[PDB]
Order: sequence, then structure tokens, then C-alpha cells
Amino acid sequence: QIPASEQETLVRPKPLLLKLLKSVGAQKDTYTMKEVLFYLGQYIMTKRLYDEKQQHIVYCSNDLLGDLGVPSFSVKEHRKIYTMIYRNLVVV
Ligand SMILES: C/C=C/[C@H](C(=O)O)N1C(=O)[C@H](Cc2ccc(F)cc2)O[C@@H](c2ccc(Cl)cc2)[C@H]1c1ccc(Cl)cc1
Repeated sequence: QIPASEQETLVRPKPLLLKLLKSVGAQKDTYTMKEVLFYLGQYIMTKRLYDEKQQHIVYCSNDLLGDLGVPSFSVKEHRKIYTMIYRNLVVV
């Protein structure tokens, strides 16, 4: 549900986000929104930060996502995830 033009947007992650990404392998300083979310999901899957049916993202105060009235995300609310992300980076 997010335009391709917008999935292409090249961005630069702030320290907190960049650190999460690198923890999962990322090597660059800049990425496309698509790449950022891709690495975000990889973290989520590797840390199993999700509900039983993998329908909702569930994280803790102890993980890197928590660090990133706590926000709860559903895996299908694309827009909302993008918005939060937009706070953790600066466009290029
Ligand atoms: C808003 C962008 C979403 C976007 C996509 O849906 O295409 N998306 C992804 O591209 C990656 C891809 C992926 C999948 C498996 C894996 F091992 C490594 C990478 O993660 C996705 C995902 C989906 C469900 C769960 Cl429980 C966890 C991660 C999912 C996603 C990534 C981050 C967040 Cl907050 C929510 C959903």
C-alpha cells in the first residue's frame, strides 16, 4: 500500500535506527526506504518480536526496537510503520 516512488526514496538513518540495522548486517550509511524496512523485519524475525500468528509486532523495553505510551504495530499497517520510520532518519 505504499507507492513505489516512496519505497525508492533514498534516506539516511539516525544513530538509533542505524545501530539496529547494522546489528543485522547492514553496512551502508544511506538506504532506500525499502531497504530500511527490509532490515527492520530481519531484526524482528531474528528476535521473534511478534505475536503467535506473526500478525503483530511485539517488542520489549530490552531490545533495540524498544530503544528506537509505547506504540503497537500490526504487520499490515504499512503507512503507520513508514511514519514512525520517517522520524528516525533524514532524507537524502
Ligand atoms: C512497512 C514495510 C513492510 C515490509 C513488507 O511487508 O514488504 N516488510 C519487509 O520488507 C521485511 C522483509 C523480511 C521478511 C522476513 C525476513 F526474515 C526478513 C525480511 O519484513 C517484513 C515482516 C513481515 C512480518 C513480520 Cl512478523 C516481520 C517482518 C515487513 C515488515 C518490516 C518491518 C516492519 Cl515494522 C513491519 C513489516
